[PDB]
Formats: sequence, C-alpha cells, structure tokens
Amino acid sequence: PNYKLTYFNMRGRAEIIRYIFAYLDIQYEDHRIEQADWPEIKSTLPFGKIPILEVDGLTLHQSLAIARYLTKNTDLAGNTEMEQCHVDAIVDTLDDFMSCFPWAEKKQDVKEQMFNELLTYNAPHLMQDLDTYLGGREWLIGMSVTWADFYWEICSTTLLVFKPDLLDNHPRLVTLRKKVQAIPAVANWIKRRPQTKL
Amino acid sequence: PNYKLTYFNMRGRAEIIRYIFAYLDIQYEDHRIEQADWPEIKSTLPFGKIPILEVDGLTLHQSLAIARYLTKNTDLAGNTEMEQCHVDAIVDTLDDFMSCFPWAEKKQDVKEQMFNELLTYNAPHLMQDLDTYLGGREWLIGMSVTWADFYWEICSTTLLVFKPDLLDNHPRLVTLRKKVQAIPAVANWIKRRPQTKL
Ligand SMILES: c1ccc(C(OC2CCN(CCCc3nnn[nH]3)CC2)c2ccccc2)cc1
Ligand SMILES: c1ccc(C(OC2CCN(CCCc3nnn[nH]3)CC2)c2ccccc2)cc1
Ligand SMILES: N[C@@H](CCC(=O)N[C@@H](CS)C(=O)NCC(=O)O)C(=O)O
Ligand SMILES: N[C@@H](CCC(=O)N[C@@H](CS)C(=O)NCC(=O)O)C(=O)O
Ligand SMILES: [Mg+2]
Repeated sequence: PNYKLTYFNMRGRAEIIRYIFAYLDIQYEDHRIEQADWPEIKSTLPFGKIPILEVDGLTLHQSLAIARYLTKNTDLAGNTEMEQCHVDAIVDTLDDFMSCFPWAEKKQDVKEQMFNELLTYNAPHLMQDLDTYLGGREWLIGMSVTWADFYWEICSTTLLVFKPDLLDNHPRLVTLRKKVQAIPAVANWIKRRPQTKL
Repeated sequence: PNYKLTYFNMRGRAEIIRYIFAYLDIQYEDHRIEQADWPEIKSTLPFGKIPILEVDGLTLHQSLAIARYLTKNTDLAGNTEMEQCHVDAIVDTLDDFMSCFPWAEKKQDVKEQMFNELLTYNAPHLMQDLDTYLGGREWLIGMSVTWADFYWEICSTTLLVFKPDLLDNHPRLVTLRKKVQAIPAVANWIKRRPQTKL
C-alpha cells in the first residue's frame, strides 16, 4: 500500500519506523514537517501527536503501535508468542526510560536538573540491567535480530549524544549496536538519512 | 499453562492483566505482595519492576506487553490487523498520560500540586480527544469490546479518585465505563476483588 510517515526533521520517535521500512525494503514518503507548520497539522490529528503513519489515507498513530503493526508476520517480530512478549517488554522498558525526560517541563530550572539526574543516575542502572539481560547472547530476543534490537540501537544512539561514556563499561551492548548498524539495509539508511542532532 | 501474577496489593498496573484473566475465564495465582516483601523479590528480577507474570516457569514483565500476550488469538485483541494497531495505540496514549504523574515526588504538598495541575490543565485535552475518537460508537475500536476498553475503564477509575469531575463534560465516556463494568465476567471480578485505594 501507499505509506506516508509524518514527523519532525529528527530521528526521534519516527526512527524505529524508518528502520523497519528500510529493513523490509518498503517504499514510503518520509514527510518531515517544519515547526511553523505543526500547529495546523496537529489540529487535524485525532490525538494531536506525531509520528503518524498514513496507510492508503487511513491514519495510524503511536510510534511503537505502528512499529509492531509493520513487523507482524515478518522475521523482526519474535519467533513465538512468548518471544514476541519479550520483544514488546524490552521495547517498553526502553521507551519508559526515554519518555521520562521532561522535554515539556515549564521550568527550565527543574528541566535541566532532571535531565542530568536521569543521565547520571538512572541511565547507568538501565545499562547494567540491559547488559545482564543480554548476557552472552547475540541478540536481545531469540537467535535472530528483532525490532527490539533496532530500538536499542536507536535509543542508545541518542543517549550517547548526551552522555558519550554511557557504554564504556558495557562492550557487549556496544557490540550489539554495531551488529544492528552493520545490517545492509540499516547501514544504507544510516548513511543516507538526514543528519540531525536528535 | 500455570500462571502466577506478582504485584502489590492494589489495582494499579496489574489490573489490566487481572481483567483479561477474568474475561477469558482463566485461572491464575493472584500473588499480592506487601511492601516489606518487595525488596527481596526486586533483586531477583532482570529489570526490578512489577507486575511480572510467570508462565510455566518463565518470567514475563511489562504490564501492557503481558496484556497483549494474553489477548493474542482471542476476541479482545482487535478484529483486523489495523484495528489491533488502534488498540495498541489507544492503550499507549492512555499509558503515556498515566506515566506522567510524579509518584516519586518527596514533598507530599508539591506532589498533590503536580497531580492537580496534570488533572486540570492536561487531562481535559485527552478526555476531549478520546470522546471525539469514540464518537457515537459502542466501543473504542471495532464493534466488540477490546482490552483497550478495559484499559480505559481501569485508568479512568483511578483518575476519578483524584478528579471526581473528570468526565462531567463527557457522558459518552461514562457510558463506555458502564458498559465495561456490566460485562458479567468483569462485573464479577470488580465485586470480588480486594478493595484498595489504587
Ligand atoms: C525514542 C523515543 C524518544 C526519544 C526522545 O526524542 C524525541 C522526543 C523529544 N524531542 C525533543 C526535541 C525538543 C526540542 N525542542 N526544541 N528543540 N528541540 C526529539 C525527539 C528523547 C528522549 C530522551 C533523551 C533524548 C531524546 C528518542 C528515541
Ligand atoms: C494504569 C497505569 C498506571 C497507574 C498508576 O498507579 C500506579 C503508580 C504508582 N503506585 C504508587 C503507590 C505507592 C504507595 N504505596 N502505598 N501507598 N502508596 C500506585 C499504582 C497511576 C498513574 C497516574 C494517576 C493515578 C495512578 C494505574 C493504572
Ligand atoms: N508515545 C508517543 C509519543 C507522541 C509524542 O509525544 N509526540 C510528540 C513529538 S516526539 C508530539 O507530537 N508533540 C507535539 C505536541 O505535543 O504538541 C509515540 O511514541 O508516538
Ligand atoms: N511501564 C511498566 C512500569 C513498571 C513499574 O514502574 N512498576 C512499578 C510499580 S507500579 C515498580 O516496580 N516500582 C517499584 C520499584 O521500582 O522498586 C509496566 O507497565 O509494567
Ligand atoms: Mg509506553
């Protein structure tokens, strides 16, 4: 079908969807809006948030709901219902953390303090839990790559911008990142995608 | 299989799982732990959070990941691939808001202030979007109840404790709550479950 992804000109929450389209070799319109155009767009969306994915004109929302929709019946989903649950759980654990950052905090005072606290205190704890969860395994779930591995690489890439030494004590997590980045379709997207901070 | 759900003695994040077990008429061990017994259990979990659901000796985590797992191949999941996406999206939209509340706040005074601001300044926009989304339909997604309807009833039940007039401008959302509460299996669970504040 005809796919149209709408988001800001950032990797952000739309990147997981972009990785899936690239991996599955699916053509889509990568619509990146300008902040000045958001207000009008927002008023037309059922829940006023992006990303959204239009499939033949029908609008879908929530980045992870869309990602799950696109990976169902593909080799990125998980090989059993239980493994699919593990994929979803890891994705939500990562998303829970990313969602904790108060980008909308009214007071720039508290906002700055919270970011530093999450990066210096919480981040290291999560990295340790993920490292232990992965153990000596090749991928986070099963014996093959899943979109949970994609989300790990995506989330860690942005966190590394704020805290470069995040994975100094976890080489196995770095290796996993490199494995995802080395996947042909993914590597090709990473090299051609717009270069943005977030 | 044999199911063992572990959570605190409260509805909270485990309630969606409990509703699903009730609706599907599935037996399970509803393990409710006292605060004092949490520390020693927490240290044994990969990510140190509850609820967790043990299925034939294997542990699953993340409430919504578990809920999705339990509804797969059942009438609660959504009738089409697209509708299953909408179910996931509505659930995440609700969970996104619930996750905004600062339960970790130290000052009880400040904590209540933040809760009241979220319920007064932010909740109204979400309630309006949900009402508009529902329109004059019987259920949020499709023509039959889904676990998204369950989650709406569960989330709104607790929010109403803090903001009694939350739905005074949205009778259609109240009607939906009543419909969920009237389903025999669900009604039975609501009447027999332990009475807790949250
Ligand atoms: C997966 C999930 C979430 C993220 C986060 O980045 C998103 C949401 C925040 N967004 C903020 C830019 C705000 C802004 N205002 N003016 N200029 N820039 C960018 C995209 C996220 C969460 C935690 C730490 C960093 C980034 C990324 C991936
Ligand atoms: C679905 C999603 C999230 C919730 C929230 O309730 C949880 C979060 C924190 N938990 C803290 C209680 C600690 C405590 N111990 N003894 N007394 N108090 C209770 C359950 C939630 C989020 C937003 C508003 C209200 C409730 C419920 C359902
Ligand atoms: N959990 C949702 C988050 C949706 C969200 O908050 N999107 C932000 C951009 S990253 C947005 O639309 N904010 C603009 C606004 O709230 O006005 C997802 O993963 O899609
Ligand atoms: N998004 C996760 C949240 C998990 C979570 O934060 N659980 C809380 C209880 S509601 C917990 O384990 N907190 C106790 C602690 O962190 O020690 C879910 O839905 O399962
Ligand atoms: Mg979430």
